[PDB]
Amino acid sequence: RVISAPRGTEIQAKNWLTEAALRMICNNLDPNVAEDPDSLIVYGGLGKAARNWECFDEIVHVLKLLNNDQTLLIQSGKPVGVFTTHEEAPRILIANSNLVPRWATWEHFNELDKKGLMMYGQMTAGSWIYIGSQGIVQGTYETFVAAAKKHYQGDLSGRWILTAGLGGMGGAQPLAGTMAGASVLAVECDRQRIEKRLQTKYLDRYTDNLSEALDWINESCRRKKPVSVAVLGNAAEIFPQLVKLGVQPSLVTDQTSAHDPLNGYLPLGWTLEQAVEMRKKSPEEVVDAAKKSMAVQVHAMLEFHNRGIPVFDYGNNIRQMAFEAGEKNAFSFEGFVPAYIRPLFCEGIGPFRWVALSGDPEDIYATDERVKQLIPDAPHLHHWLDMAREKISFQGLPARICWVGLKDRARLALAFNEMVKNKQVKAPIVIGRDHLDSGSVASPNRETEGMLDGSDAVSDWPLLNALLNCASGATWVSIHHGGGVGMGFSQHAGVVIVADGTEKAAKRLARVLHNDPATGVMRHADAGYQIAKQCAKENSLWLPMES
Ligand SMILES: NC(=O)c1ccc[n+]([C@@H]2O[C@H](COP(=O)([O-])OP(=O)(O)OC[C@H]3O[C@@H](n4cnc5c(N)ncnc54)[C@H](O)[C@@H]3O)[C@@H](O)[C@H]2O)c1
Repeated sequence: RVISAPRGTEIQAKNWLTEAALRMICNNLDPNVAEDPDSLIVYGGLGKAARNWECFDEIVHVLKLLNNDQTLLIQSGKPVGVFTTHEEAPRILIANSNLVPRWATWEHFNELDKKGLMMYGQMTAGSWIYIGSQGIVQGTYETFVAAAKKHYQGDLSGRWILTAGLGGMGGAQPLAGTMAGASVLAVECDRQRIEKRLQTKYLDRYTDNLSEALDWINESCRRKKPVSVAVLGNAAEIFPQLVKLGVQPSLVTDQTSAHDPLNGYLPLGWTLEQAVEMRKKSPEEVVDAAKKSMAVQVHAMLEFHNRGIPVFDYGNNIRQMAFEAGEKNAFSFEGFVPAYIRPLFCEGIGPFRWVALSGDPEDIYATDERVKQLIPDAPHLHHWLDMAREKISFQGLPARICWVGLKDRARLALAFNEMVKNKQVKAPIVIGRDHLDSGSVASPNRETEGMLDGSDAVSDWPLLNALLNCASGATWVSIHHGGGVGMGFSQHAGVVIVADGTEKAAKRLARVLHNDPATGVMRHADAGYQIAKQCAKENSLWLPMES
């Protein structure tokens, strides 16, 4: 079967709110969107839109029948019950992959999955708001722009980024970096992955000659004309060579699969084929050689850091692996979350995502221009919107992501609702986000690692986020376990609300798009961040325990 979101202005559901849910679950399985839709897999290996095909078919059946005062419960991708609520409550409540903590393991998940009892929601797979690769590209752009703002007055022209890994997430770095105004040198050991990124226009050039790569980079930095270059090789060899050469990248990071020393990171001096064979004969030797290689790479990263260059981790655990392998100074440079993302979270600045249910790209282009009107002094935002139009291809329903703070989300949502009402877009707009927002994630090895107060693992917050978005009038609300970092390691919440042009939706939008980022300002003010405390006061939040 081939699934895609219905289009245009005719609806099959009883109203546009449940029509939106119908379109969004189908869009998650669009062959231009999903990684393996035949198995209902949206992204992330096992992130599914529904538990199985019987469940998918029944979800579609229920969504077309739900009245505006009925609410469907989704339990790990299964439509288990419909109950009467009211028009100002969500039409769907979703809880995916949640396991009592001592059972929150892949071993138990798999046992339950084999019995037909489980589904992995990842983040946006089980909660029907996945929009393809734009999420990763935009998020990587956001990080590079945050680094540019912090270190270079927002200007990367004539500068270049050194990184490694062109995989499922790392492959976004060339495009994100050049969109951000920098040239990019990315080390990658798999030639087939390089060739794929070349074919799909995610990468400009590659070579196995490091000197040639540098001459290309320097020529582009001279011309102030960003280029992306992949060097075929091993980051544990190339990074120390670049240190020895005295070259001057303006940002250094890494997205090798360092989190997986057995199956991910290629040891120094090994071929891909040798790694394949050694994993079958001697897994412990593979792990040891990989971690020792990571220590060599991190030692080089530290030398750039010692020379005053901004160096940051990109959430792949490479510092801890290198530390364990003997690089005792591994943590002298920061992770990208505490350095760049958490300060944005402290102002409720986070992923703001919207989807044109009409299917018409002109709907998104109209909303792009409107965002630029509403936030006129934001060059990195305007540049992103302009560059996304020509560089980012829509997948399934046209959609857009940008990062928007507590001060502005509701303004944008209400403007979108007005555009639906006055026909400046052809059909209603779905507004949501991934689950990685200021108030909606507890993930002590990633987004809440190293909180000032040590509250990394407190998961009250995403549960309150979901309950409050339910209370506030979101169209569907989701509570998920284990997205990104796997079973046992995160708890997070999603929210989607439909702007259908009505005054009733306007009231809901004004609450949800304020309250949802405000919970993140609250959460970070609670942890002690003055940036968040200041933001709370600027937005007149009622935080009873805050002075
Ligand atoms: N939000 C975040 O925290 C965030 C964002 C992006 C990436 N990451 C992390 O970055 C890592 C990469 O993610 P991915 O999805 O791209 O993984 P992936 O497994 O798809 O890609 C890793 C890439 O590294 C390459 N590689 C392995 N060893 C290498 C070496 N020695 N030298 C050069 N290249 C090498 C592999 O060939 C592969 O293409 C993961 O740990 C991921 O969690 C995190």
